[PDB]
Amino acid sequence: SLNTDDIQGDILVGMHKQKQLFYFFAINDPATFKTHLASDIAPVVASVTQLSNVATQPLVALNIAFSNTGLLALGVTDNLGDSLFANGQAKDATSFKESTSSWVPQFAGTGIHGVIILASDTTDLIDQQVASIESTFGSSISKLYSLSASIRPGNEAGHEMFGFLDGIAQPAINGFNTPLPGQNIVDAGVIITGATNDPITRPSWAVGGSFLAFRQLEQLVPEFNKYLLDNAPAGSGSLQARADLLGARMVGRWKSGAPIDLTPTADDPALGADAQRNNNFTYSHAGFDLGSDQSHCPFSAHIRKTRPRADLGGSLTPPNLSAGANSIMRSGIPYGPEVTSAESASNTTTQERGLAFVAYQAQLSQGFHFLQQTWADNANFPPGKTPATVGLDPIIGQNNGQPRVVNGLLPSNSSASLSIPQFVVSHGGEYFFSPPISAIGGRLSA
Amino acid sequence: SLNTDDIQGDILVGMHKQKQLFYFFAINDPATFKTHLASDIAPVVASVTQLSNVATQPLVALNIAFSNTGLLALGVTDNLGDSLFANGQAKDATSFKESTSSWVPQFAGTGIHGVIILASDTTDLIDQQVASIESTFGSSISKLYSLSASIRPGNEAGHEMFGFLDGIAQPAINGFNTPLPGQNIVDAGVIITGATNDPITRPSWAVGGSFLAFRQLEQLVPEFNKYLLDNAPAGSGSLQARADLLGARMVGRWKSGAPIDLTPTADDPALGADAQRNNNFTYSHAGFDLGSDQSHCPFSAHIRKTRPRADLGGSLTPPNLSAGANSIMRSGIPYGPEVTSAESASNTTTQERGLAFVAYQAQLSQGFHFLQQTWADNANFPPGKTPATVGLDPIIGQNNGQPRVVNGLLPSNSSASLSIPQFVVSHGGEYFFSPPISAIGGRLSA
Ligand code: HEM
Ligand code: HEM
Ligand SMILES: *[C@@H]1O[C@H](CO)[C@@H](O[C@@H]2O[C@H](CO)[C@@H](O[C@@H]3O[C@H](CO)[C@@H](O)[C@H](O)[C@@H]3O)[C@H](O)[C@H]2NC(C)=O)[C@H](O)[C@H]1NC(C)=O
Ligand SMILES: *[C@@H]1O[C@H](CO)[C@@H](O[C@@H]2O[C@H](CO)[C@@H](O)[C@H](O)[C@H]2NC(C)=O)[C@H](O)[C@H]1NC(C)=O
Ligand SMILES: *[C@@H]1O[C@H](CO)[C@@H](O)[C@H](O)[C@H]1NC(C)=O
Ligand SMILES: *[C@@H]1O[C@H](CO)[C@@H](O)[C@H](O)[C@H]1NC(C)=O
Ligand SMILES: *[C@@H]1O[C@H](CO)[C@@H](O)[C@H](O)[C@H]1NC(C)=O
Ligand SMILES: *[C@H]1O[C@H](CO)[C@@H](O)[C@H](O)[C@H]1NC(C)=O
Ligand SMILES: [K+]
Ligand SMILES: [K+]
Repeated sequence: SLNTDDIQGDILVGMHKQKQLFYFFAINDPATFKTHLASDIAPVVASVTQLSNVATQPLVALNIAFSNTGLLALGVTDNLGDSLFANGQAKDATSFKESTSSWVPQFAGTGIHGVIILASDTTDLIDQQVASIESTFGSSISKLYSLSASIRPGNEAGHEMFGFLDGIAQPAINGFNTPLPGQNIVDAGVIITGATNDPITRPSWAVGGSFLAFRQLEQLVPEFNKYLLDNAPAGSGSLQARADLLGARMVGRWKSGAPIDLTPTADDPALGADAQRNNNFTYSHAGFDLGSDQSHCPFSAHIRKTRPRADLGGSLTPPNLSAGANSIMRSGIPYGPEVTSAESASNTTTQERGLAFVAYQAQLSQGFHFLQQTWADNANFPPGKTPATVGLDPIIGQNNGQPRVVNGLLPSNSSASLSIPQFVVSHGGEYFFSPPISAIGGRLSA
Repeated sequence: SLNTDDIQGDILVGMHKQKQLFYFFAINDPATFKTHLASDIAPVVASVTQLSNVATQPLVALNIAFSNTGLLALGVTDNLGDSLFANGQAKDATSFKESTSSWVPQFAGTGIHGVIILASDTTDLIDQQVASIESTFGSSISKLYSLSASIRPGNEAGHEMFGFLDGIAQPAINGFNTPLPGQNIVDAGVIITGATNDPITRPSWAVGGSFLAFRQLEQLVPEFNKYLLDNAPAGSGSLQARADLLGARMVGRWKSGAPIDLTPTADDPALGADAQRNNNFTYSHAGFDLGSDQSHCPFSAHIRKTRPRADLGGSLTPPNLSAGANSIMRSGIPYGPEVTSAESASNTTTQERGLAFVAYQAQLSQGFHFLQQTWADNANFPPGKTPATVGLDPIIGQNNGQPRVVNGLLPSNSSASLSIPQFVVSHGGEYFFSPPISAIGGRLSA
């Protein structure tokens, strides 16, 4: 009995649209804002139920979430029970070993009172909806910043900007999702505040909400590509295939989405396209030593860093259920143009492109923030490996701008390290709370 | 005669696409810019020939034009024979009785070196093409400003923001256009620099170009609509019907495109859509006194102010050929979102919409500038009327921000004045030269 009628769509199902806009606003007139929040927004906020039926999917799907300062501006002083949310992402940046100096300037503070997520299959429709929202609210709000995002073109649809199939792996909410082979299975309360086994006491009105960690993460695609080529493990055959292999071993999947744990030496596109198979692994293999074998998947690969499965205990055969509480739901969408001829030929980025990163979780210290700082950025995670130093996550791992020392990537010697420049650059973001839909025309507009 | 392979398509035929972007740039590094102008831009500039064939429409249509300062940045010091162009449009603002205070800051100066016009059926395609251009030119080009424009949706396609069908009336170029009934017929040299009967000496490389007068004109649609309702002449017809009549008498056409001169009391949508009938008039009528009769069409109506036809003498029967030299080719396209419910409910604009106005002419002083100052803004034009005070063009007439005095609009009393707020607000623009295509990889790249 998850009340999915009351849970904003993006949290659990995604927006299921081709285009999205992230519209970051300030509140100038609380009393006026509340009237329109309740009269005009509340009724068109799309729920999990609504979005889960192609029939009830609106022309423009709308979610809305508030920052700590946004809640304060609405006179909402209740403790939501999350100190990271409360203090905002800017004050948290040092945890991830970046400086707000590279952030979108409007992220580098707490001026942003909220974000509106618009999703639609054309940008035209999105723009008409922005117009409609702005004229409705009038002077009661100001736009501080916005970021447009879309599913990438054609064959690359649902792939991110480095070209890897994305959205494969999510936590399955016990009692809501039908678990796929290999998929972790977790209490609703890991993602939904006040949900089953959420140990943190919430204001009653906040029950059915989630915390949104937003991140604007630029990707240097041409530079990535060239680095793969330059450091492709010796072997055969073609240089591109060995570059692809190395790419794969960095992420933990081929670009087709085939997990390398199941197919370590060559891509398998059909496997990648198969929901019944492509997540059905734990990192354990009979009979290799889990603590020492990186021949299937490096200890430092992105996905193994972010969901370590058998690395943290639990069943060696699918499905592993370890570290449930550290699950996140991901609704990230690529942003920016495709790589151009000029950028590709010069192996140099000129146009900002990347990932509009969106993670949902009931406890920020358990989810995005934990994954970034305690796992991905942690040279000694996961524990109990030989060699002991795993190095940083080659995708997202940060060290105050320094190139990242990453181990295990080279199939023929797992002691062989690489020094890897950042290919993902954080321009920061903010922590929001995505209230249940009843709070929008309810408590928050009170 | 007219080498249409060498004439940029928008000048004579328009871009024939749903979306346009006007990309205003500066040149930072002329040597490098030239390189890419020749190798990258010239080859993809869309000619009149290419655009006139349904099956050779480019995926993205590109035209390009330069300001005086842009030409200078390219080491082209030749006299194009146009003093208004040389000065730029900021210095001309006084002529139109408008303050630069309302101008896009980037237009109020001569820092803009040119404009790239992109046209496509989606904005996605334009966005990717912008990225391609910016990556190719690198730091040698800089974006100073841009305006996105679009054909209006559904049944308003081809209508401007006030809701009137547009693009019905253009000069027919002798030898190029087969004239329609009523259409003015002009020498090619009225539009194309150095073409037939262009009296002005041009640099040889400039033969086959045109002057592009760009204007960003905001339209206050809700305000316009309200003004019509509040000022509609008393009558037995419905309120909406009498409002529409007033609107049509302001424009000189009904929204369907029907010219009121031919149908003064009723819309006729069959007429509006028929290119054979919908321009076939002179303003003359047996036996009415051309000098005093405003029952068919007010002397002050927009199209009558901008093509006076028989008001400037010549044939009383179609086609009238007066004032050929004061003709402009029009490539304007609406911009901004559709009117929202909030704005409509309130009768108040909050979202900027209007017309991205593009006029082409071989002499700025005979075309746009002439039409704005000598005709539209002149309370005594057209001449020889009774009463003498025609008033201003209700659509575009300007009086230093003051309400415009407009006479003749009320069928029942041709002496009856209305004091009309601006419905259109100039946010300025610039005068550019669109060169022949040969010049783009020729002289301008040299
Ligand atoms: C631009 C930067 C990023 C890129 C290119 C990237 C790329 C990917 C790719 C290709 C996958 C595998 C596809 C899939 O399983 O659906 C993936 C999975 C994942 N990523 Fe990221 N990612 C990025 C940032 C992040 C961040 C910042 C986090 C959180 C700290 C994160 C957490 C995850 C998680 C949890 C998974 C799924 C792991 C699993 O279920 O096995 N990623 N990422
Ligand atoms: C946003 C402001 C404007 C609006 C809403 C507007 C509206 C219209 C409309 C509805 C028509 C009739 C369509 C047609 O005959 O093709 C028209 C025609 C025309 N307009 Fe405008 N107009 C605007 C600005 C201008 C300006 C600034 C000029 C020049 C100074 C201009 C010159 C013309 C001309 C020459 C015609 C054709 C008249 C004829 O050949 O009989 N317009 N306009
Ligand atoms: C997910 O992956 C697991 C492997 O980790 C798959 O489990 C395995 O499924 C196969 C069926 O193809 C089982 O094979 C069978 O084994 C029995 C004896 O145990 C034998 O008599 C049969 O001839 C057959 O080979 C295998 O036992 C089983 N292993 C485990 C540990 O469960 C599972 O099928 C995968 N799921 C999907 C949807 O692919
Ligand atoms: C354009 O309008 C003119 C009227 O101004 C039409 O000319 C008239 O046509 C009718 C029918 O042939 C004749 O009876 C009149 O004698 C014509 N008048 C003149 C002065 O020629 C002309 O037919 C119209 N053209 C179109 C295509 O409808
Ligand atoms: C980019 O890198 C690849 C491989 O390193 C190479 O083939 C290509 O020539 C490089 N381009 C430039 C401009 O250096
Ligand atoms: C593995 O790489 C390391 C470099 O860190 C090196 O010391 C060692 O010789 C390599 N192992 C083999 C078998 O070559
Ligand atoms: C808008 O104008 C119309 C016509 O004048 C009027 O009936 C209506 O009350 C106005 N709306 C508002 C909100 O003032
Ligand atoms: C209308 O014409 C002018 C408007 O000012 C006025 O002087 C005259 O008296 C009016 N005539 C009628 C019949 O209303
Ligand atoms: K927390
Ligand atoms: K001139």
